[PDB]
Amino acid sequence: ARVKRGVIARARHKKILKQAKGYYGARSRVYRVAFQAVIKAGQYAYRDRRQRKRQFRQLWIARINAAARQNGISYSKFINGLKKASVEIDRKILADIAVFDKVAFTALVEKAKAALA
Amino acid sequence: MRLNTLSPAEGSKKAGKRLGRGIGSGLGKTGGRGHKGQKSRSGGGVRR
Amino acid sequence: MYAVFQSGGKQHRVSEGQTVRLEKLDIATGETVEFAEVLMIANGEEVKIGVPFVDGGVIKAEVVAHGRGEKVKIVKFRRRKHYRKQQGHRQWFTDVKITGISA
Amino acid sequence: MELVLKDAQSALTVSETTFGRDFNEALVHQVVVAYAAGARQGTRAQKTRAEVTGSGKKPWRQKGTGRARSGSIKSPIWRSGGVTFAARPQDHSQKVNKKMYRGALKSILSELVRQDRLIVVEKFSVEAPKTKLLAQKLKDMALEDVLIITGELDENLFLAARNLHKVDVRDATGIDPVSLIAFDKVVMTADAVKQVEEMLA
Amino acid sequence: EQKLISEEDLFSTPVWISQAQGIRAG
RNA sequence: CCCGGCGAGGGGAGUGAAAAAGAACCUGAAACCGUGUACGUACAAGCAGUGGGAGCACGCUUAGGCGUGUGACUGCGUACC
Repeated sequence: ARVKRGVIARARHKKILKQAKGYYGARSRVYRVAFQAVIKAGQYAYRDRRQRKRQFRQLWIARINAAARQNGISYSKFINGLKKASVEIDRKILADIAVFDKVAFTALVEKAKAALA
Repeated sequence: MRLNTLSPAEGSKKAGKRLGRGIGSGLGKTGGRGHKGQKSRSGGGVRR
Repeated sequence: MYAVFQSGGKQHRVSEGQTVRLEKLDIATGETVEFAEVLMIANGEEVKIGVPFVDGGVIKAEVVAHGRGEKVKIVKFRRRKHYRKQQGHRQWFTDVKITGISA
Repeated sequence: MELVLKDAQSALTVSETTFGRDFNEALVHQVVVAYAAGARQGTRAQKTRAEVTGSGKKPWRQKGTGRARSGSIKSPIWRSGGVTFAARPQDHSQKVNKKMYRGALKSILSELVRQDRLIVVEKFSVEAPKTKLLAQKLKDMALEDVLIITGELDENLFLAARNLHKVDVRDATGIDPVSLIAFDKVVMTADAVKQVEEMLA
Repeated sequence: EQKLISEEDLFSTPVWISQAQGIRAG
């Protein structure tokens, strides 16, 4: 029962070189190099699904701050204002509203200003 | 009852080990021997 | 006119005719859902929440599709410790079309 | 416990412990695996590094040359003369308990009855040793893929069946487990039953 | 042809040591 | 029948089911070497990946911010055994 390996080994290597398309030099041509590149791609990919959720919130916060200060209040007080007014609109939605409807956002600044005074 | 409808008693044909065949098997590398020393070697170990 | 509502443990800003992708809802793909907990309604004028949720505010919507998102590969790898894994994931979703914003 | 005769209309009384007992799947399986193992020509070998032709000069030193250390041109890592664990001729046969074999035959035979694959007749023989003669008969009985077991090693019947691929002939003494399974129907003479019965008992 | 095969090749092997130069040296 | 040193090599015709079966002749992988289109790059510094992600080019997204290619900027990031 002699087993020749050529057919199975090609299929296994081809899967890897396929995952490595777009990489530079040997990393998209040479199995040994590609294999290390594809794993590391996976390592980073896992990690940055966690990181992605961090980066977006920092962006929303940063934008609300600018728009809050435009209506004459700091981020820290505006959020506190909304909490004591029991407004629960999150920062994804608030940063969206900060950009596309400045008049609705100003109305949320008053809502949060009334509660805070 | 045909020659392709007969199958073994449950639990009666345990698959047994195949060492040195990679991470997934759980016994790839070293082969359950640990690292180094007399017990790890080819032919290696002490008498009765 | 748009509105804000909660459904997938997350919030969405939507208008009439818009399709929005939510977490899985146990509803057949021709039936109608109502979202009766709405965080904001804005038209010419805009009624926002005080108590969380708008009092008279209801959003009605039609379930259009169930399905799964494109597959993602999970890799774990501990260098020099002869350890690795891989795994697949597809996340469920329901798509709904907003047919009514009731103010 | 009665098996109806095909045409004579004279039912035949048989032991329910032989022809009427439950199917033991694990047991029958074990006897069929061992029969197939018992049929091997365990005939093979390869060459160990001791049996590869060549000499045991070190191809090139324990030190100083830039190459990997070598000892034998017949090392199994080397091109030519590999085969780390070469094969020998070996015996693939397995033991079967007398009782486990008989127990197994009885279970299969009892199933044959239940599945209407066992056919009993008063007589089964042929006139002249012409396969064509048999062929006519088999069509007439509506049989095609069939094992024939007769009372005595009938020769005409034996000769006539040899070129018919879907037909085999057997005396009661020469039966085996896999033949009784390998055909769609099985034909036994009245005499054949009495001999099989005594044998399993 | 055009046999195209003059070479054996049977490539030669040098051995063993021309230079043993130091040093550490002790 | 041509180019061609009365050359090696071609290009034609013809044989041939098929010459990308034509004498380094079944099929005919990658490494490696080539030509052709798309996008990117001469003020920008590093396991060259991944998370964002403007612009351009295709496939209409074949009415709806859809598939692919490429992908400036920026955030996280010291290969394996």
